[PDB]
Amino acid sequence: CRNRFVKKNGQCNVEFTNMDDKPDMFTTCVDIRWRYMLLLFSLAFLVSWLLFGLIFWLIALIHGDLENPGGDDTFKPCVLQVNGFVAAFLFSIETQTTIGYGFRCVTEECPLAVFMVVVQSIVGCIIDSFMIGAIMAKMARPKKRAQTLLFSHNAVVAMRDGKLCLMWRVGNLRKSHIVEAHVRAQLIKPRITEEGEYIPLDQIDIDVGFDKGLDRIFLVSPITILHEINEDSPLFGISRQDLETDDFEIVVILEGMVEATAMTTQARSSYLASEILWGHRFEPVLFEEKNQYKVDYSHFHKTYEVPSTPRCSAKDLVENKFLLSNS
Amino acid sequence: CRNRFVKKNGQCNVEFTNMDDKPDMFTTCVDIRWRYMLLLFSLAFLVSWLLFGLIFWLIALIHGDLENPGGDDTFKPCVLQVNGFVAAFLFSIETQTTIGYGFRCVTEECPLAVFMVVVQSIVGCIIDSFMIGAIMAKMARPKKRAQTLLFSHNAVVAMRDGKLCLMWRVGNLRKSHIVEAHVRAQLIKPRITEEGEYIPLDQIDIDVGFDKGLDRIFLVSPITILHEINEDSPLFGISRQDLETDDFEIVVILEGMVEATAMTTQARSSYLASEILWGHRFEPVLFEEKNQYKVDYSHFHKTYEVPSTPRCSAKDLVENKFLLSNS
Amino acid sequence: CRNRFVKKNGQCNVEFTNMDDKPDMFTTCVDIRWRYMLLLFSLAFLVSWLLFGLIFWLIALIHGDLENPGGDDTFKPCVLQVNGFVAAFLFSIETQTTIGYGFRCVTEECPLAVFMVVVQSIVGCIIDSFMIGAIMAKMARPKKRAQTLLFSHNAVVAMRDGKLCLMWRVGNLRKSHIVEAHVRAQLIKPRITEEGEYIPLDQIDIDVGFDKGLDRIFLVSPITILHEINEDSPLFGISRQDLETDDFEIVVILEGMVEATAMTTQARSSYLASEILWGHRFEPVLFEEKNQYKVDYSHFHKTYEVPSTPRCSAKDLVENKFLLSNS
Amino acid sequence: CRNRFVKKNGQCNVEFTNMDDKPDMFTTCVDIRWRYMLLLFSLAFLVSWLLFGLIFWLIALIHGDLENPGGDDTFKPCVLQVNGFVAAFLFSIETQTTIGYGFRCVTEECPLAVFMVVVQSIVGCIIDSFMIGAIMAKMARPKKRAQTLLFSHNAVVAMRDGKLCLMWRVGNLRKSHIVEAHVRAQLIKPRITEEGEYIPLDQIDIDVGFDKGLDRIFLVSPITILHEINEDSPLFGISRQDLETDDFEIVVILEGMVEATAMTTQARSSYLASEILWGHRFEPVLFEEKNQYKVDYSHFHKTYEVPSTPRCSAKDLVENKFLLSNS
Ligand SMILES: [K+]
Ligand SMILES: [K+]
Ligand SMILES: [K+]
Ligand SMILES: [K+]
Ligand SMILES: [K+]
Repeated sequence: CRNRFVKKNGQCNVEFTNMDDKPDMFTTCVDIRWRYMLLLFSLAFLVSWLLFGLIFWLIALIHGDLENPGGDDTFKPCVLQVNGFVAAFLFSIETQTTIGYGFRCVTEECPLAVFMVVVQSIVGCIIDSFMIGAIMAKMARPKKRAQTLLFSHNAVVAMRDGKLCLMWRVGNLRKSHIVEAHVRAQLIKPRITEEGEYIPLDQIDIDVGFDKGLDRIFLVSPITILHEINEDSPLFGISRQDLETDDFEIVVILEGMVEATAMTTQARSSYLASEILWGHRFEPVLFEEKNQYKVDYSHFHKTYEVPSTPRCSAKDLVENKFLLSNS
Repeated sequence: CRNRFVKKNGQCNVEFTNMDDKPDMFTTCVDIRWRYMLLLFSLAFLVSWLLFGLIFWLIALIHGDLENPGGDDTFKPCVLQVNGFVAAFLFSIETQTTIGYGFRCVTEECPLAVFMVVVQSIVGCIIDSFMIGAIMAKMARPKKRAQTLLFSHNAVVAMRDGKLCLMWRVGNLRKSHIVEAHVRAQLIKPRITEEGEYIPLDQIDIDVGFDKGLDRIFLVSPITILHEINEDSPLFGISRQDLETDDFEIVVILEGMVEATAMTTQARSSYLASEILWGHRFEPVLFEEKNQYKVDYSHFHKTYEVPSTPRCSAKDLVENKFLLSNS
Repeated sequence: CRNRFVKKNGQCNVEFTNMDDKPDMFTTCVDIRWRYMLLLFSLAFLVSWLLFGLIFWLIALIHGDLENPGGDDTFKPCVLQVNGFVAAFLFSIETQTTIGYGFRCVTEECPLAVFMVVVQSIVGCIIDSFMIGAIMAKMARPKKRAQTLLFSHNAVVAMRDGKLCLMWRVGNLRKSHIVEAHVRAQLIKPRITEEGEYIPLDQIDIDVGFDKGLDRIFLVSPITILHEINEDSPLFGISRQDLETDDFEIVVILEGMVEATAMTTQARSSYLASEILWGHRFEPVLFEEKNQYKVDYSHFHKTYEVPSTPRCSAKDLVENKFLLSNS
Repeated sequence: CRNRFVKKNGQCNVEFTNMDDKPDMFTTCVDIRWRYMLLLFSLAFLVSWLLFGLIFWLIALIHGDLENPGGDDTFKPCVLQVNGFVAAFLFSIETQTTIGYGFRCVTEECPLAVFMVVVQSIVGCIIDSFMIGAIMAKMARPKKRAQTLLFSHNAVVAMRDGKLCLMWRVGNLRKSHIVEAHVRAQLIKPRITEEGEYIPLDQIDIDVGFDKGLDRIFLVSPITILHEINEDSPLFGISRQDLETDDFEIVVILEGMVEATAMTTQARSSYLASEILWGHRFEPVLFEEKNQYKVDYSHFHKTYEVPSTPRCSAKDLVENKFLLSNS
């Protein structure tokens, strides 16, 4: 009903505007796209090859080498066979790439031309080294790492061991593991405090076992996360009828160090009130066979009805028992 | 008796099937094997060397260079000494590798041939830089890092300071340390909830001191991890006789940042009910000598009997004391 | 009034003096500046090019090559066309850069000159590889990573849900996320213990929800951090009048793994007593539009008065209620 | 009196013996020393240069090139100017280094020689790329990172705010910070359990505030860590007289992500019973000046006597107060 803060794929639906502007290289490197970075580097080569080509051409002109490029017994050029700009350009390329076919070749005659080969060589090494580093930076820090973690499409409400629970499923799409993996959840909705303060989107924890460490999971086969709805839950007063009427969002988070990518990851998804299925339970995916366990991921998102599920809130379930005792 | 979820070496015994298919480069790089990646790169060289060889050969043909490859006073080729495809191929290799022996050598005559050396040079740099990056990616992120952490073959049950305890041993195989190292444990077995829900493999925490921080260890010499079996333990009602009858698995985990590999690691092992030795204790490994401590790792896995160990459950041990008090 | 320990931008205002001096390469590499490192490497090239140039020149001299550099039917030089130091220098450059124009060229004659090309080649590879590594080290580990996290200029005191609270705002300047993000706060001031010990700057925790996990945040749009001022707070006895009189500093911290830079970050700021605005509340920044949320960052630092805010301390607010009950 | 488990500099004093032997490349790379790795790579160059030199020499021999190395109108060699092994060797070096002076130069004649240049080029790229990677691996993961964290030489016992405390000092030797920094401590000594089990070195936590988060520190200027000695402390029954008699070791740990090195670090030190100074307090190091704070690190390790410090244990201090109340 209201706008969705976090999309089902984890993407946050929030635009930032009217920010402040401040006056690093590593961040700049990984942002720019491939085709743009490769054009940039090929530009850096052209510019250096033209710059030095022009300088060697000038040196040829002033020395009189364009009139006698091969030299003779009386005359030795600065750089053999520089007879024009194209030849000067070729010698620059040949020097910096270090192809050096050698028909065009520097001589001992001109200390400036010697100096210029010394400088071009060093500039060449620098440009190359930066290209290798920029390529590794972008190679090592991509921005489209395909998600390795999966949330179910729906959450459910149902009874487990005498308690009304909100439940969602998480699974790992690879055979590699998640180290120090742990889960969180939040109820997102606006509210006004008793002092009349408006909070556009207040985020209220959904307890999944933090205080006894049980928020920490060892995720091999898909696990079902449990939030007991009790006094302290923000869903304590919500019945099945309140659900289809209500307008709120539950954000769910899984965090951990993913072996596959060697980086700490935050996977996300969202459940609107209208995506929570009261009186449902998830289809098992894990089955034992021969000498090995197996997970059929088709049943990952699938649920089934439990009609014996109470339709009243957890508060009502509690307050019924205290009355069914007095009289 | 039932299938083993996690093998003694940490390997999880679970196959994934019937997954969903989605439409990164860094993950692709580290997966592919050495011999396959090196063939792939040598293929990328061949392809680029043949591509450009063919292009330079075409340019020679159309220019009439194959009939006069050395040139003369009236005729200058695009690229000296390209007299066939093999020569064209050699010039391509020489240019991109930047060997450039120079017998075959580009001239000033043909702006397209000049352009093609410019392009081949840049393509060469790109291919090389990618090869360096791909080699480092795979070098820095291997998938056969020999385990540096060791679990004992067996767990044991025995008394320590008046309490019946489940115990397993962990040790570090190197002189380098594990930063922020800490342990976990779980009882793995299927169960049906009171509402008739089947959980194929429910994972139930085994308390090793999380709530007072004592799950955190400083692991120099092998340490023995302790799980007090009390009210809250899932082994509270299990006696020595129940053990040899029962069918369950205890997964044990050690996590931390390993100095040796500079990465957060999750070491794993498993104990089936039949691998837990009731009434046993581990052989010490740590002995003081001269001015230095020493660990003999032969006694790591070794145990010895304690016949004074009660054979009844922890519940029975408790319920006996309350009765031996009333009368 | 007293000196500020931590500046508003996070910078700590503390100088270290009279330290102890101890007798790594990776830290040395990232510290040195760009222009200084590039001069250092260009120096390393010059030195190696001159060293070997000199060695090849010596070999030429002793062999008699300077008198017959081209050689003939009876005489073969160690290295063709080394007719002086400049030629020797050029051959050294050409060999190590591997330009190798080849007019100057090593021969089969002198095993020492052959040995020296072998050594120079290897030295060349080593120098190059170090340059690539040093450039990546500095590229990957910069010291001017523009802050991606923002604190408000002021903290405020105001009522929320019946409780007097210290509040500051934190926001994320990028669309990328912060993994395992969490907050801390501290009151910094000197004190003397009852035993007469002076602590120049004692750091006293400001509780922002650590014991129930609520110090952990999922930071998409700017969040307001809450410190309930109660019995256990160090601001329990401080009223609005005490604030404008008092002299203390509150340091605020946000920590987490920042996706943008792939590194664990500690963002910092500070609030002097005189920067805390009693009886104020922050301007909302988050507004719903069309099918998307939006953050206007101009209102980030902006506040508004709440005159219904009590001006007495939290202790006074408490002690009033116990009296307004007895009589 | 007994052997010291952890040295004052953090080094653990434990040898491992009689370990099990198992049948990665990245770990192998960072272990080997510089001079040994550089010899290894220079060996890899020699071997490849000799291998291919020999192959090109064979090709010359069988083709009859050693009798006519320059060729003529009727005869074209496989590789020009290969007149012996030294020339063959030179051509191999020139090809793989890609110096390619070009006097020695491959021709179009022999498909095997062409094939061999193709193979040598690729082998060259591979060897080079591995050298760059191995150099970065060792560059990025050194084993002599100079410690950036300092512990005091002594711990002390003294009163703070009505409580008998064990105290040690920690300081940061750089202006860069430690992210998510936190402390631990342990009492190390052997003991026998009531069931007669010997634990060579039992490690018993020393509480420094874990349960309220106060083990976490923001370390700018040197901080003094506090362990309140109470009921739950293992130093509860230890008086000043017991200290000079006792034989135990307290290990102290500081962990966190160090900005300077971009890695999670564990700093260590130790205090033997004989290094704990009862009735002492640390010299302040932090002083306010002008508009800036300053730390004089000379007073870091320095202490001063407090003769008003009780000489009895914390148990005695407690049990005195309950008696001084009854009568
Ligand atoms: K070359
Ligand atoms: K050449
Ligand atoms: K080259
Ligand atoms: K060349
Ligand atoms: K040449």
